[PDB]
Amino acid sequence: MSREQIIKDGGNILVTAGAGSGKTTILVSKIEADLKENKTHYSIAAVTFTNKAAKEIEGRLGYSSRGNFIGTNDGFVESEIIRPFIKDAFGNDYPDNFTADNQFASYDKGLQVLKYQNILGTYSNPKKNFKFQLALDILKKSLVARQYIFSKYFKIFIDEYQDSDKDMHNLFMYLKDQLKIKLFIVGDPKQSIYIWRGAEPENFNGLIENSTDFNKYHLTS
Amino acid sequence: MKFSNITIKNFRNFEKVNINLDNKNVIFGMNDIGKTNFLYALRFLLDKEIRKFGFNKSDYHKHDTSKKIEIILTLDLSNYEKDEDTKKLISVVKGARTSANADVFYIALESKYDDKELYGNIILKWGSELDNLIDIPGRGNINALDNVFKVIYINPLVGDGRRKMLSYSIYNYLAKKKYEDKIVIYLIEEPEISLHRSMQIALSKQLFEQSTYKYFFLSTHSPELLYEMDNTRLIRVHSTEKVVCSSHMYNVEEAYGSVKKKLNKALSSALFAERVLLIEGPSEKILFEKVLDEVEPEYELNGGFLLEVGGTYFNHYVCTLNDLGITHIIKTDNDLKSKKGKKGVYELLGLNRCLNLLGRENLDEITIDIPEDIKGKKKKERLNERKKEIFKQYKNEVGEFLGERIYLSEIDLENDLYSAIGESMKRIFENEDPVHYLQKSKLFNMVELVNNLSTKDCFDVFEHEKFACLKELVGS
Amino acid sequence: GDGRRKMLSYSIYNYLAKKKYEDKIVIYLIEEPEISLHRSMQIALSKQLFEQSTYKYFFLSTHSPELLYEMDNTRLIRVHSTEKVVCSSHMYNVEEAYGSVKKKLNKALSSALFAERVLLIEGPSEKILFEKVLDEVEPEYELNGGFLLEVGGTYFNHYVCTLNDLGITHIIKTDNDLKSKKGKKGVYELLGLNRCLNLLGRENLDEITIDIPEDIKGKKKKERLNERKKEIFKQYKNEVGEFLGERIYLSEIDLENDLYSAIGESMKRIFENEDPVHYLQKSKLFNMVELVNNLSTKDCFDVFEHEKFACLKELVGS
Repeated sequence: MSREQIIKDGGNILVTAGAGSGKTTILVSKIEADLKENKTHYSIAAVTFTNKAAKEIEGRLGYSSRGNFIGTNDGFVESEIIRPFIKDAFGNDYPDNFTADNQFASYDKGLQVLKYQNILGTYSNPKKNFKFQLALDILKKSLVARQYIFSKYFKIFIDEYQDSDKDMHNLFMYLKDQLKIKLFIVGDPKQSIYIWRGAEPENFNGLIENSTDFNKYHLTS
Repeated sequence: MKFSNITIKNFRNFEKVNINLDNKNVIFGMNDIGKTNFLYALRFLLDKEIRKFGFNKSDYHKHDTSKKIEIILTLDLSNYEKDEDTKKLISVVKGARTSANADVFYIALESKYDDKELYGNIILKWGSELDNLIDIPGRGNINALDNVFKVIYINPLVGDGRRKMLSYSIYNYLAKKKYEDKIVIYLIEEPEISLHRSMQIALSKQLFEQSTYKYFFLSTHSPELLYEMDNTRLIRVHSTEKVVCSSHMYNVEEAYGSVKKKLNKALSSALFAERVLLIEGPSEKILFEKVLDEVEPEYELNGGFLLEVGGTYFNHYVCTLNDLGITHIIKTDNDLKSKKGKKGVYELLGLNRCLNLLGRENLDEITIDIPEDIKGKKKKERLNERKKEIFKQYKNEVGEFLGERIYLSEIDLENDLYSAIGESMKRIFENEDPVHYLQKSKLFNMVELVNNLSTKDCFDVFEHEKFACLKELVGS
Repeated sequence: GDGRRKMLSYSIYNYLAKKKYEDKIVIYLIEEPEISLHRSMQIALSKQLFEQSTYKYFFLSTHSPELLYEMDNTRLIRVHSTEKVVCSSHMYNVEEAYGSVKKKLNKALSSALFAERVLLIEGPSEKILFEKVLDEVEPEYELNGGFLLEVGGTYFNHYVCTLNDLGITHIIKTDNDLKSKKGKKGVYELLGLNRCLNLLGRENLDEITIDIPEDIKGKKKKERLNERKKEIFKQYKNEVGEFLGERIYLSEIDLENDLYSAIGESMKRIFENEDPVHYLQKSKLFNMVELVNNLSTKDCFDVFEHEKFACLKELVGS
């Protein structure tokens, strides 16, 4: 079946797979194949929505001294973009300390909380994201941030793309286009029950029905 | 992308030393203690198996453990776009860089002695700004800096030259496949211990014309290893008790392309000297060797050298020697070269070669009638009179030359030698004009002359004013 | 540095083995003394070994020609580079005639002892030309055991005796020279033929006389002497054939004319508006640099493959 046409493909890929298809198995197989094939210094990043899937993938992959990021997409920005390069973009007064109750309805008040209060902000409206817009803002203001992101990873694995806001799409597409980093997207179109958290199913469907540089496969197993 | 500089303070016999670097570096000199301590400092900074231990009381300068050891290395990150080693460095460093300083990086070492525990702890830092460095993170026995650099140390100790070459080959084709994800630096210490000459030349070609040795530091006592040198830093350690170092960025110009094998062979043996006298041909070699053997037999034991320059300009040799701190003396004579094509116009070759070493360059040409009737000795004396006039005209320039240790003859060396030993030359060259006869066969007649010179003639030549370069060579 | 400690060790050896062993026969075995030694210290040790009475008996193994700068009155033993041990030995001495140039012979011959084939040349012009040509054609000739030796203004006997006795292949390239005798005018010595004959056991030859009227001078005299050289070369044809069997190559006139016979068109191109040979012979050193700076690979392969340059094929082992 098509499960052998994926491991042999290197680049941008989609996998429109429904429930019970075995997304974890194919994701782990592709990750292991990519790591075994490549002999350079580059790494991979696997971004999920829950800590359970992150821990499952971490346990399945094993142990290595190569630095790969496995975790949630909220931890990705905090660990890679915001915490290291916040002061290089805005200034030395902006703090890199935070432990995240204090949600507001504006971006400027989010910056004010992060600075004066010294705690990561939030938004009251679930249709808009503070983390993934601040991350993209930092990426466009810091040259060393973009340099590190380009020098570090050669592929990023994304799963459950249907439950993604517009800010997540913006950041991922910025990475794909402006920084020339490959993407591996897996998602079920009919699993948008998380719409109560601001999920936008239109992004995955638009990618499926309009993308020209994406290779598309479907799994019925 | 590029190594730039290194600073060492209060470490062993180093007190405060600043050395400029490149990717390929060669260190040479007569100290032989600072040369090894240089590589030890490099190993301490970049080698985890050496840094794994601490610093003793003997590692501090003057054994005064109340001072701090600092070793700091500088890199250039200008070619991030075209280099993949810059990415290897940048992927482990994240946050220690700033955008205003995106092209320079620092790696530092610091040690302070503990008198109660009798231990010297080593702590590493990097940063883009030298006034704001932070500790390199790590867990357990491992460091974040150990993920980047792979230091390969080569030493013959701790026919058989073929076994050495096999060792070099296995090194070259092992460090490639296994370390495609690291930055590899080679430290080669005296590779000529029990090595045949041709094998030394082969290793020189490997070092300077193969891509397997992008970064290395080499210590050598042999000029055969330097037959192929190009695009390298030469670091010279001065022969004193206080460590003093001079460095030069060596290159060969595209103009000096067809004679590159002669420049390298000539200059390799002069790098291991203290004073060098630059001469033209083998006649001067014969004469000065005879005179020095008669007067100063041990001139070459004390660091003297005679260098044959040939048919080129002095810039290439003088730049290197001056930058390395070696004293250079030049003896030349006033030459007129007939221009290619038009007849009757000559070039002030000697004056031009002497001027180009003073920054001032080139001079206008001259024209001499030389009617077709005259020919032979008459033409020679006509040209000699013109040379005398030219020499008298530029007296101030000649006085400027003498201040730079440049000695230009009015006509030639034969006439200067006559002005000193004319009676002896008349005796030996019976029934001829000594200068004219000596100028017929330069090589055989010079041997005839030296075979009939006594100690009195040698001391007459040595003590003359026209031969003041020989006193400079032997240090008076 | 540590070489000074080595010199101190040598001094203590010398002034300890004397007082303590005045009643014994002392033999020194010195093995590779140049391991971590500066060049000047190697020269000093050479002087100590060959000009001091403390070392009456010794055996020395070396890889360095700087230790041999002072050699005299010694056996040189050469071990051939094979699997079966083969050795050649020579009793080296320097004649009283070769007394004022002894420092040049030793320096020249020290580096040729560590070679397999040696080509003996005259001056730096041939050095420049052959270095350019070999770098173009055979870049690794010196890695395989080739050497170029500048002989200068002496005879070939001193070098050839040593090299032949040690088993090293020697090639000689020379040209027909006439040297005006000291004193009487109009008589010249067949210097090139005499130097080539002395290597065949036969020695010296009768002189010749050429009119050379006082009217002619310059290029006319040069061509008169060149015609005389051509006649001399044609006269002793059998001797030249004998020379060729000993790996001795004598030019009819000079190297400039042999180079013309090979690359005349290129020389005319480069030396525009002059006679190539006459212009090239004005300034020997600068004009050779001018020539080599404008030669291509085609010219180098033309020179290499010519019959007048068959010594270069001998040097590289064909």
